[PDB]
Amino acid sequence: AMRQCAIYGKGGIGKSTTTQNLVAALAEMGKKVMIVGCDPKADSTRLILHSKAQNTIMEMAAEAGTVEDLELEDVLKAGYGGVKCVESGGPEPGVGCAGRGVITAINFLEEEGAYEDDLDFVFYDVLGDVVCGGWAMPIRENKAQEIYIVCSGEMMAMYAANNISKGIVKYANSGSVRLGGLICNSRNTDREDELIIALANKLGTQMIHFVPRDNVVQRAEIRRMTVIEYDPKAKQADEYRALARKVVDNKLLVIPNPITMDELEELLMEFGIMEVEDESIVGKTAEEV
Amino acid sequence: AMRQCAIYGKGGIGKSTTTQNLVAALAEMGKKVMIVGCDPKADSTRLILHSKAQNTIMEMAAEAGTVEDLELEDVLKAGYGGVKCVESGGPEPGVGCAGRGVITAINFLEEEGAYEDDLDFVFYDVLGDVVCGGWAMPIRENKAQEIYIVCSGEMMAMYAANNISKGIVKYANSGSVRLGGLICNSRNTDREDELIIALANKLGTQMIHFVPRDNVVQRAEIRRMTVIEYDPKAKQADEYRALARKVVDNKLLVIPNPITMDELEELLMEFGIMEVEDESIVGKTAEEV
Ligand SMILES: Nc1ncnc2c1ncn2[C@@H]1O[C@H](COP(=O)(O)OP(=O)(O)O)[C@@H](O)[C@H]1O
Ligand SMILES: Nc1ncnc2c1ncn2[C@@H]1O[C@H](COP(=O)(O)OP(=O)(O)O)[C@@H](O)[C@H]1O
Ligand code: SF4
Ligand SMILES: [Mg+2]
Ligand SMILES: [Mg+2]
Repeated sequence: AMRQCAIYGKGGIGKSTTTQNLVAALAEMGKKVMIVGCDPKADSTRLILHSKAQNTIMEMAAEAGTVEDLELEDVLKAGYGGVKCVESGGPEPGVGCAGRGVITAINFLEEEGAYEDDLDFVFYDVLGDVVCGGWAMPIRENKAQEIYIVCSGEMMAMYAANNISKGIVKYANSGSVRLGGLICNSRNTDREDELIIALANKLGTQMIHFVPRDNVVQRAEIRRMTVIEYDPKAKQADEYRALARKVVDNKLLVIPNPITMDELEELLMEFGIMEVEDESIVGKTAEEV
Repeated sequence: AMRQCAIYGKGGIGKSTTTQNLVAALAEMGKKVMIVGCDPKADSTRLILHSKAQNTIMEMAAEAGTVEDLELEDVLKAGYGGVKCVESGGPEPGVGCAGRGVITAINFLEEEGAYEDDLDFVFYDVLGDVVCGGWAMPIRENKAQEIYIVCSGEMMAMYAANNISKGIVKYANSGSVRLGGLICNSRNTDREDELIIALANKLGTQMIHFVPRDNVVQRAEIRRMTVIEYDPKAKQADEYRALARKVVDNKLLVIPNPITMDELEELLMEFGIMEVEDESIVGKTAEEV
């Protein structure tokens, strides 16, 4: 039953709100789930807990002396729908790797009955604009079974997406690290979905869902909760549920193959995002061109 | 004469365009400068060179076998105004630290007559949203004399700015790492400058300059050059020159002192960016509230 799924993507796109709401929808349809948080903040777990900031492990690393002294309650709590939030908080900002802190955090959960439960899914909210060895270390482990990239039809959300997929390449042979799909969290740029679908199959995956930009998200988040439990009757709530439907029923999980930057550049030149740069004007001043 | 200055900031704000244009203005007023690039791309050096992508060191690390075999020409070139561009390119995406690659790149320049020249300034274009030990490693060295944070009146450009400053704290005692100023690269949100000035003195520095969002930047960058050499007669060109004026004449260089997230949250609640969240509605459903 238990599948270990990572929610990768550039910082800012929609990871935390998407994942918390997906899981809420998933939990509404009877699935037992755990949410793991890796952002250098407590925001990734928040909406389920209704807490301003959940207590991170890195934060309780010094506030216990030794990490070994902590329990399951003080580090992880289940809020709405019995879905278990836990935050890492890597790093202590300026010295050390973010991801090496993340890794020792799951290793805590690895030597306790956290994973070993009647659980179906575990979700790893984590960034990857730049996917360095540090931020690519649950893929070193086999914590990264199913990888889903939240992105949008914009240069760097997408550049990031291709680079998260460059990291599946490296560890693809040595373990079950797969790319499940692509989530397009809407910017509202016209034929955005289309662009993420072009890029989806350019990479070999599909764009499993297109999440809209509904303002109800904002109304639910000032009550520090998910849209799922704020108004289940909301249109976006069923959009979020729809995602969870495709997640559980997902059978397409491929090892991707990245594209060159020229291939990403021409893709955005096709869809009209990037400019039709004249090579005749490059390197020249305004009084001539 | 030689001051070693870093241009820190969140990914996307304006680092590459700001720095290349600052240096171009600086070089127009007779200063000999070197531009160092650390973004996982060649974009940070581009506009001076007019090249689509400059040849990075990490890229020529395998395309030479041993890093020791490379020269000053194949790794660094001077484009317009004799200002010397060099790109690192860290990392090989998925394994290893970005910043540890950056460090060994400057160490190349450290054992060649790159620094030791008739140079006045060196500029380190580098990110810091999350400032980890890896991305905080020219501050471990004394490559980070003068740190200038490009940001805007928005949650994470600013969150980042405070966190770059949290990293000056750590290495402040053990070397000359200072915070020179704050550059506000305009979003156009109304009283944005004001917000970066509030945050500037909340941190102890000043907001040395307010860079506008002029579309001429776009017209100069399709000719893959700086606005300085595209149209010197442009209004934004003098804005960029103005920055360089304050840079050289800068005397204010402090060790900052970060603020709590509540202090950043209330600052944005004062300036109207963040919401006036009702505590009476938190944790409750729509049919009641
Ligand atoms: N589908 C959406 N519709 C509307 N707003 C959204 C949506 N997804 C995310 N957001 C907005 O983006 C903000 C930040 O999202 P988050 O997921 O926390 O970012 P990040 O990628 O860092 O984890 C949300 O709190 C909200 O302001
Ligand atoms: N002063 C400016 N006026 C207008 N656009 C700007 C300005 N500075 C930066 N930009 C825009 O921001 C884009 C990205 O800037 P860049 O400096 O490359 O970002 P980053 O902080 O990652 O290094 C620029 O190519 C341009 O689209
Ligand atoms: S760049 Fe990556 S590997 Fe290097 S310190 Fe940062 S999180 Fe760790
Ligand atoms: Mg987040
Ligand atoms: Mg850049």
